[PDB]
Amino acid sequence: STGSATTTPIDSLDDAYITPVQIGTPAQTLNLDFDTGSSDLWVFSSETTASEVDGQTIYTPSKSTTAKLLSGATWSISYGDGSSSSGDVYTDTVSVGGLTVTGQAVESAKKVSSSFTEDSTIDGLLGLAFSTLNTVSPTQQKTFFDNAKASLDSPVFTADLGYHAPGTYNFGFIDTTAYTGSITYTAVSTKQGFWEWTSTGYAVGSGTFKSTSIDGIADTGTTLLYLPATVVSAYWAQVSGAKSSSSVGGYVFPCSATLPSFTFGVGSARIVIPGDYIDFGPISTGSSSCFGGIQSSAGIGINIFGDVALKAAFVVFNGATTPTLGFASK
Repeated sequence: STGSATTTPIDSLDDAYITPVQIGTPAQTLNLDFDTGSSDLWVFSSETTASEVDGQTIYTPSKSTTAKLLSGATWSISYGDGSSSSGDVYTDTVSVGGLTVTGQAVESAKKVSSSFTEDSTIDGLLGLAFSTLNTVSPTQQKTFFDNAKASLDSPVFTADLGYHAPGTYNFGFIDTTAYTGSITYTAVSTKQGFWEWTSTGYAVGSGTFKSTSIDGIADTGTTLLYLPATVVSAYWAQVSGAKSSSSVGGYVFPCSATLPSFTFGVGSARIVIPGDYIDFGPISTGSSSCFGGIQSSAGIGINIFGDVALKAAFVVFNGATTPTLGFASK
């Protein structure tokens, strides 16, 4: 089997991407944030504290003839950015782009943190990291991909995120028309539960490539590119007037600037992030200070190849017995 679904930016900055997901019988379609940095499929629901729901579409398990309470199971997740959610668990039928999993754990939120409430466009998350990170207790549950894997034509999914435009998540096949050149594959460590890999270096603009190992995670659920302070300083030094602002929480730059590209290495291959992908717009409405899309990972504890990086590539998440990641230009 295969599946193919369009993923759409939630706003004009590509702060996140939402993908429609069918849950239950009859289908209830929710727009979920596909997150290769976590492993829980959770949704706003009829059980979510009413004051914490503000415009989201909810899953109502009582209206699904295929929903079953997973007795005794609870979940609670805290993301690295400080957001969180928790609740109980149903199993139900879940379909993405025509690919159906029966008995998928659907984690129903009883509580969500303010950042989720305040984003009316995201109805929940669909985790695509390794199932070892799933938070369901006392019986850990599998991700949608893990459940689908054996049925797929090939045990892969691909992320093709758009810049200020829709893109595609495919399951079970590689669309050879969706990228240019070849896909370069690189090793993955699953030791921390992530799609963790080592970039071979970077360049800023038309500058020389610096060969250096940068361990990080391919994370569709993180907006920005978080890299070591040395790398990030080298990038922003090429933008007149750019500075790190402790009050704002990162590098800012004059909105009048033209940003240089940023290149990262995948083996001997190179992925170029155009400068415009690194612009996250005014820090507050009407400001002429703009927020940078490349930020320091210092104090995160890990480097994160978030959407800023991934949207410059066609990315293969290869879930074969020994997982790997593939990157192609597009």
